[PDB]
Formats: sequence, structure tokens, C-alpha cells
Amino acid sequence: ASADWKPGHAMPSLFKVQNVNLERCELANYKQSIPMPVHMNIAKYMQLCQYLNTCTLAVPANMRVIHFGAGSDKGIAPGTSVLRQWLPTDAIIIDNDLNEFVSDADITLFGDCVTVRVGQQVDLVISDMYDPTTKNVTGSNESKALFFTYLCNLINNNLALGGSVAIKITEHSWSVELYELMGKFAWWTVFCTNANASSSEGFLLGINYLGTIKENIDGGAMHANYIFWRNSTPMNLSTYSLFDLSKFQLKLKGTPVLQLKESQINELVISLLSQGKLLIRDNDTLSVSTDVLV
Amino acid sequence: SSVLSLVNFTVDPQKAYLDFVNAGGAPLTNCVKMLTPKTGTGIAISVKPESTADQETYGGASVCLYCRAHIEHPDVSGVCKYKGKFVQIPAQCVRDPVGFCLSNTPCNVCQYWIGYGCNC
Ligand SMILES: C[n+]1cn([C@@H]2O[C@H](COP(=O)(O)OP(=O)(O)OP(=O)(O)OC[C@H]3O[C@@H](n4cnc5c(=O)[nH]c(N)nc54)[C@H](O)[C@@H]3O)[C@@H](O)[C@H]2O)c2nc(N)[nH]c(=O)c21
Ligand SMILES: C[S@@+](CC[C@H](N)C(=O)[O-])C[C@H]1O[C@@H](n2cnc3c(N)ncnc32)[C@H](O)[C@@H]1O
Ligand SMILES: [Zn+2]
Ligand SMILES: [Zn+2]
Repeated sequence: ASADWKPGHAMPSLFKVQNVNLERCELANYKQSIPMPVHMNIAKYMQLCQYLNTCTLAVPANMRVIHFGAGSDKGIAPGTSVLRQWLPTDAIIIDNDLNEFVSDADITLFGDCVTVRVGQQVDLVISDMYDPTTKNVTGSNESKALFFTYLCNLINNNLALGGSVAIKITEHSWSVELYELMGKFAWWTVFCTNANASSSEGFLLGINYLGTIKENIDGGAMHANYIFWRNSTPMNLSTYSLFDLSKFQLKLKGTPVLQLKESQINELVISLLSQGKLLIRDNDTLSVSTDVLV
Repeated sequence: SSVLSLVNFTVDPQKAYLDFVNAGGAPLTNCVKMLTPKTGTGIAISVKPESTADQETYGGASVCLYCRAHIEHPDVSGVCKYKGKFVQIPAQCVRDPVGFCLSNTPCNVCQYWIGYGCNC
């Protein structure tokens, strides 16, 4: 059971290239729970970080990380603390949630993510947001708006070239537009943790934003492919990947941050961006505050 | 939810919490225990987890009564000692991490818990 020792499963091109209708997701072990040593979200976030450890993430000094949906019913934020454990010590963590909570982030903003004003461009976006009304399933599974509209605009405007995103989706909490935006990164997948393998949950990963269409994606068809993959793939609940944490911390890559105009972005720059070796954005001081909306 | 509202009805939240759990009250739950390689230095508060084999590491904000209860921190600098950092708790005291931090102090020269690691 080698896959039990990996942090999870990543959607393969075998299923990315399929052409099927959107079917209902039917998992054999649906909603089964694995006992923890420790909140389950500790193991879920660590396994997400472990998979990102195998991705070409840009890791600069003063790394700008925003974490949406960081709170919980208990008023605490296990995922943010895992991000603190994982990220460089000088990384800037901003987290946010509709409801009040306390966390180990540098900046914590309460309220709807739409109230979160990002003054500059960030390097990594983690979203665990999920709207409770998604459970009121009625008449066919259509693309959702909700916080996905905000996240799509963020990718197009407030994400550094070379930056990455990890955005939680489920069978019914997903967005056509977000899938299609994955074609603007050097690479993309959906990653499902072994700790929560019994859920249709997956983290839609966009690795190294390029600001331009690299892959033309039919977002509706691709979600149908994602569900096709989940329906075809046995996934055993496991946290074996967390037994050896000797190399858990994100590699201190010292990724450079450069300011370039659009005209200067040649093939060399695009190559460096695609390899996780470059970020293009401002290098001022990060300003992320709560906006007063109308 | 009961003990947190208890420390909001008094001028000494530290004493109010300690008196509560010393009189049999249930310690505050949902402290964020981390999974760590038990190969750390063992200091009290650290930027990364530093648990030894006899310790467990918690997210700092979650074991701070003033953070958990959303009350003013007593530090004259206004900045919390634990928030944004990791706190090592002796394994025999994980039943009440919030109570442990209120009852103990790190060695200001040595950075280890006095009585739980400090050798000065
Ligand atoms: C995949 N599936 C869906 N349904 C039906 O689809 C409807 C919409 O699904 P939906 O998109 O929520 O997705 P899932 O329920 O995975 O999300 P799941 O709840 O994991 O996760 C959704 C959100 O809940 C959060 N969450 C779920 N459990 C917990 C928990 O125990 N603690 C905390 N704190 N959060 C939880 C989770 O993190 C995420 O934010 C659901 O109501 C299903 O009944 C299925 N029915 C059967 N029989 N078999 C299935 O395989 C199946
Ligand atoms: C599964 S929980 C987050 C669990 C958390 N990541 C952890 O580490 O335990 C889903 C969170 O999404 C938050 N959320 C949902 N919609 C949101 C929105 N529109 N803006 C900000 N937060 C939102 C919910 O309030 C809830 O706290
Ligand atoms: Zn505090
Ligand atoms: Zn000492």
C-alpha cells in the first residue's frame, strides 16, 4: 500500500483528458473517519503542505500568504498553525473567516472574504472556504458563485506571476471559472488528502501563475472529469505520511522577486516562472486590511 | 464556553481560570496540538516546534487564555507572548495547556520552562 504512505492522491492526466457527463459522486467509504493522535484539519493541512513540498512553489523572503476560511466552530484555526509550522519564519500569514476566531497568523481579518482588501500581490493563496448552503442540494449540480467570484478576481489581479493557489472544492462546491483559470498556471491538479479521502473534498492547485492562457480548459467538463476520477479511484484513509516529519518544512528556496513590465517578459522569464524560480510583483510593504463595503 | 465567560466576570482572569480548574473544573478544550518530530530543543516558546520526546507542541494563540477569551493581554508591551509562535508543554500536563502556561514562566536567561527544563 504505497499510496497509503503518500500524503494523498493527485488528479492524473488520464482523467483530465476524458470527455464525460457530470455524474453524482459515490465514494465507497463516504464520510468514514480515521482516529487522530489532534484535530483532523491538522493532518489535512500537513498533507496538503507535504504535496506542495513536491511542487515548484516559489518561496521568497517575506513570503506573502493569505489563508481564507481559516476559522472554525471552535473559534480556533488549526490550518493556520500548520501553515506557520510549514512556512519560512519570515513569511507573512494573513488569514480570514466569516466568524470570529484566534490564530497564529500575522494578520487576522473577520468578515466575508469580499471585505478583505489586498493592496499588493501575494505569493500563495490557501482557501478552505465552504458555504453551508451547499448542503441544500436541489435540482442538478451547477457551477457555484459565492466566494469563487472573489477568488477568481483575486487570481487575475492580486496574485504574483509565479504565485500559486490551493482552493478547496467538493462535489457541489466548485466553479467553472476557477477550473478554467487553472489553465493560466504552469501546472495544475486537484489534490485529495489521505486524511480526508472519504470526502469528495479536493484542493484545486494552481502552480506558478503565468497571467496568460497555457491550457484551454472546459471548466464544466473538467469537474465532470474530477468526479469521474473520484468515482474510479479507491482512496484509503491514512496519515502514514505524517510518521516521518523530518523534512516537513517548506524548502527555503530564496526565490527572487523581480519587477518587470509586460513587454520584458520573454521566454527566459516564463521558463523561470514555470520552474518556481521567479516571482514578478512589487516588493514594497504588504498592506491587507478590511474594507467597508456598500 | 462556561470557563471563558467565567474569566470575563472578574478583574483577575488568570486567578479565575486557575481557581476554576483547581476546584475540579474542566480545562479549556480545543487547544491546537501540533504533530512534530520530537527532536526539538525543548525551549518553552519558539518560532518553530521544538518538542522533545517528553513534550507536545501547541499553536501559541490556542493555549493563551487572553487570546482564547478575547480579553486584553496583561503584557505592558501589549503584544502576546504566545501568539504567532509555538509553545512546548510537558507531556504530563497536556490535560490543561492553558492552565500550565498561566502557572509557569520561561527562564529569562535560559528560555526553558522553570522546573521543566531550566537548569540554572
Ligand atoms: C460525495 N458525496 C456527496 N454526497 C451528498 O452530496 C451532498 C453535497 O456534497 P458536498 O459537496 O458537501 O460534498 P461532500 O459531502 O463530500 O462534502 P463533506 O461534508 O466532506 O465536506 C463539506 C464541508 O464540510 C466540512 N466538514 C464535513 N465534516 C466536518 C467535520 O466533521 N468537522 C468539521 N469541522 N468540518 C466538517 C468539510 O471540511 C467541508 O468544508 C452531501 O450532503 C452528501 O450527502 C454523497 N452521498 C453519498 N451517499 N455518497 C457520497 O459519496 C456523496
Ligand atoms: C471547513 S471550515 C474551515 C476550517 C479551517 N480551515 C481549519 O483549519 O479548521 C469552512 C470555513 O469557511 C468559512 N467561510 C465560508 N464562506 C466564507 C466567506 N464567504 N468568507 C470568509 N469565510 C468563509 C466558514 O465560516 C468556515 O469557517
Ligand atoms: Zn495571547
Ligand atoms: Zn534557565
